[PDB]
Amino acid sequence: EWVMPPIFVPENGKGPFPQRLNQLKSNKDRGTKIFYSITGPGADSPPEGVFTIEKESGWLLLHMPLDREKIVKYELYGHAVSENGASVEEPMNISIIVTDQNDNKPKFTQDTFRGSVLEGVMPGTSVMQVTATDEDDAVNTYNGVVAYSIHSQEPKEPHDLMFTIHKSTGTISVISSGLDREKVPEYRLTVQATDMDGEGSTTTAEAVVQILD
Amino acid sequence: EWVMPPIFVPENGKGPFPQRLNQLKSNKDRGTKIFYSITGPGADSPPEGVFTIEKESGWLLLHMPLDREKIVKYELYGHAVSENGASVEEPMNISIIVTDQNDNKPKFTQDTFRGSVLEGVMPGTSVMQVTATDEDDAVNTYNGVVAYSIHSQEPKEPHDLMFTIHKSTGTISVISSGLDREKVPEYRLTVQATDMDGEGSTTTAEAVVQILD
Ligand SMILES: [Ca+2]
Ligand SMILES: [Ca+2]
Ligand SMILES: [Ca+2]
Ligand SMILES: [Ca+2]
Ligand SMILES: [Ca+2]
Ligand SMILES: [Ca+2]
Ligand SMILES: [Ca+2]
Ligand SMILES: [Cu+2]
Ligand SMILES: [Cu+2]
Ligand SMILES: [Cu+2]
Ligand SMILES: [Cu+2]
Repeated sequence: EWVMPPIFVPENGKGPFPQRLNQLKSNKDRGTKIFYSITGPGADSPPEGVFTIEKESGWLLLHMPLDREKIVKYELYGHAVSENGASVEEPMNISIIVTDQNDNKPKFTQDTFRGSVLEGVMPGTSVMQVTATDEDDAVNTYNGVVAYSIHSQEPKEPHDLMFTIHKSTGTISVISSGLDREKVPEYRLTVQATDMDGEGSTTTAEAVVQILD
Repeated sequence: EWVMPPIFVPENGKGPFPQRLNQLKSNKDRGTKIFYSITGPGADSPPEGVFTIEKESGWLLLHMPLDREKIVKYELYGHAVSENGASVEEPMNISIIVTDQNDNKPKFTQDTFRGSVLEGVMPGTSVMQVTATDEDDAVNTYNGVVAYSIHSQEPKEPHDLMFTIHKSTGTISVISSGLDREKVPEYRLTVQATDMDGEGSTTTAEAVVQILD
């Protein structure tokens, strides 16, 4: 059986609407006047109205720019029915997949994270864990893949490189010895999350580490 | 059977190329890797290469801007063959119709027409017939429908309106009496053929009428 191929539609389309995606046809046009229709989430089910089909021509229509972050793929079904009201074709699967654009910056779950670590802890230890999320595609592209780093550390005593972060998980570790509560009680780190695995747009949040002698 | 609908492609399309018209798919993709091809005048037959198809994806491609005046309609067939070398679908007819643009001016059969009429002829008689052709569509549009007229007459003696031309057939007639061989031997008319039934682009040729005793 010949089947309609899935339809790839890049999100945030600028062209005019409605947009013609594809066109259905039943070879039983020769014998009788045929009428086309579509059903499924996106047509007659919520979100209703996004996809429609011209009853007599069979043109699949898109009325709104799509947002991949909202719905990545729609699973609709096209129908063909003679004047009799009875279907003359088995429903056809119309898969409409939305391609991703990097239109979302990373966002930290919280503006500020609080953690704590002890005095004589050996380098390579865990302190706390911060997390940021990017709603873009993180499977086929890097538009959604988040990378972690540290922008600055205050104060810069005894050293400027007192902590570190795993680029993928975002858990902060003690990199250098010399932690002392009597000297410095709190460490204000400004952590950074950037998409494109470090090559794209960036956002920042605060991570407070109190020391425990 | 769900079949691919005809494909309308306006002639003289700008880029980019190749252009994706439609895409084929056999649901036997589920079982085996399928390979696609197309045959017929326009693909493998003259004019060869105009339409081709990506073997693994099944994208129908157009490689050159089309000219309707050359070929109005292509009748191709798409094939699906499994990796094993066996056809998995009955060939499907991919009909590609080219819609017309008004890109052809009328052309007179001759750069100059020679005709003759007698001196004492009564108004309303026929003299000669000029003809121009438009290679554009004259059935669905008026891009090819030609209308005739007279731009000038030299000399303009005894009168400026000595002749006339039927707007449809293009046969020149004497509208006014007063033809004299002793006074004026030749009449250099510059006749005009314009498409759009008189409202479009125009071209002109000359029609020389010698008068006879
Ligand atoms: Ca989006
Ligand atoms: Ca996106
Ligand atoms: Ca992103
Ligand atoms: Ca042409
Ligand atoms: Ca034309
Ligand atoms: Ca024309
Ligand atoms: Ca005489
Ligand atoms: Cu609309
Ligand atoms: Cu700064
Ligand atoms: Cu090409
Ligand atoms: Cu002139």
